[PDB]
Amino acid sequence: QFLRTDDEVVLQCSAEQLKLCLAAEGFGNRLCFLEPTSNAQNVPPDLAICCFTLEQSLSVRALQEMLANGHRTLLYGHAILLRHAHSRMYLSCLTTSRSMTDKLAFDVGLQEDATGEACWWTMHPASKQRSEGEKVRVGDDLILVSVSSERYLHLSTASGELQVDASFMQTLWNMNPICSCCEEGYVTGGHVLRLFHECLTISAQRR
Amino acid sequence: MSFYAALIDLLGRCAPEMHLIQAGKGEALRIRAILRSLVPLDDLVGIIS
Amino acid sequence: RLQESISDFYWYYSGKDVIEEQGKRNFSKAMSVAKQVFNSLTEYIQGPCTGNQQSLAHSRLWDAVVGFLHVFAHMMMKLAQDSSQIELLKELLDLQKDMVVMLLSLLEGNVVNGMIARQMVDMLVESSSNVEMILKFFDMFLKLKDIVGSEAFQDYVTDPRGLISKKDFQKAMDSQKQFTGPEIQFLLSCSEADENEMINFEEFANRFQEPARDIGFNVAVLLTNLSEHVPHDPRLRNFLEL
Amino acid sequence: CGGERYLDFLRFAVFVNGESVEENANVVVRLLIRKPECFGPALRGS
Amino acid sequence: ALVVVDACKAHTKATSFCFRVSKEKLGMGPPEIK
Repeated sequence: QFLRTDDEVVLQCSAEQLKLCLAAEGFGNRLCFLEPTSNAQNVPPDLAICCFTLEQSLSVRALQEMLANGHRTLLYGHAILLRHAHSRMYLSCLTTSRSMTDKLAFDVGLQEDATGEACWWTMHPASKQRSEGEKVRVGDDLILVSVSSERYLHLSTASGELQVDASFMQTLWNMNPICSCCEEGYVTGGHVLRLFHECLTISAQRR
Repeated sequence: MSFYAALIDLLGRCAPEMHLIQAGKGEALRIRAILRSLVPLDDLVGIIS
Repeated sequence: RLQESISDFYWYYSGKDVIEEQGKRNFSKAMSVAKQVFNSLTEYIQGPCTGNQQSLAHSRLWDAVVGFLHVFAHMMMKLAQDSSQIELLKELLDLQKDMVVMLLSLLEGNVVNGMIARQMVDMLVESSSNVEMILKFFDMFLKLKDIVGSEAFQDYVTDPRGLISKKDFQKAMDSQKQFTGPEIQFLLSCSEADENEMINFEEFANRFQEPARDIGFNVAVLLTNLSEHVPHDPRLRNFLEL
Repeated sequence: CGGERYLDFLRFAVFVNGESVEENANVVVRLLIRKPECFGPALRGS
Repeated sequence: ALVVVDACKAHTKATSFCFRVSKEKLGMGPPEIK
């Protein structure tokens, strides 16, 4: 009924309203792109590169000594390092920008090393519904701010099509958990396995 | 042309002092990071010329 | 709002070695109000008013004592490094007395296997890392006063004033091998050098025996009262042997 | 001309005797980037 | 899908497989399959 450290989670935005998310390529095209999952009945959405786990949730005063020199459930006003599941590297803000408008906004990417000057994200509530210090209920509208560049990660619209950016403009998001503490040696969704019985292959036109 | 001129000088004198850059205090070189990001350097050359 | 306030004050002083004067007095003001709010919390509960007993239990007290238990296992293991922090440590421990004496009265008068006692134990297993540190701290300074009275230390004192050198005391506690590996050098930093020839185990055995007495008393009253109320539980059996 | 009767006052708020104070210089630049309309319409996209 | 098919046009009605143990007329999950 809450969020939880070491949970595979997935970002979701909604803006011509649809259901969008954040997948990353990894090992080439480190700039993050966006994908829609509003149309599951006729087409599968490739969500297997869209899952993020949670590693650290600690207060915005606690990490300064960490930059100087296991289940902690998370609250608002904390700071979060979240990593990519498949490509194994961490999400981060960046320095350059491909905005091509001088719109004073960086663009997110991915980073290998966790030397956390810039790969930390802080949490914020939406309105006067909830407030600072309360816990994070499942399925909530959040606002994510970088610690370093102090921008909001927002959905860009006016530049033709739509993609993510990092500017001063509020944008709600979501958590929508897809996994938890699994059991010993069972099967769950999203995994990869074999199909013995001497197996079930496909060929090296290969249909 | 006096409003934008008197906007910059407070952004000028809110830049941190140089002896707080020899010490790498994370605010004093991230305040400079945001303040360098807002107005580019080449646009400053166009005004002074 | 007090808990994450003063824990934010701990992270600011996590780095440097000593605490100066103005930082000390601002921390004494910080808990003398927290002693009052605990004393006023337990008087809503002191008479067995079950209308308040199962109302605090559904509130947010449980993460409140968890954050308080996090600073308690780190302050006393940092304030035990200097002889001019002791009067603050003399008034930090009795605050910790005055929060478990609330925590006694929350579970009083209940049934043998109740739900309040069942949610009494999950903080102890959620904060299982840093309930050990206070439990170790009541072991190092209670095992010491039995070691320092034994006949083994008379095979190491040579000075007429009993000033055992630090190079000799390290092999001394290594000989009587009841201790562990890394703990015996933490005990070195708790003494005072005075040109390194002195540790003066007269005062060092009983400097901490006095103020840690009654706080060390009622933690035995907890782990008894949780045991003979909720028996056959594995996690509580993983506590009292420490 | 409304800003020139505001930003002159902020100029005396983060600067004394030729030295820049630091406890006030940090807190003023958090505010005026949380609301970008404090910058003019040339700073959003001219 | 009775062969493999393009992922850009694989409908739910086109392909929807389902694991059972036989064929009778028919939060975190419960731990069934091993």
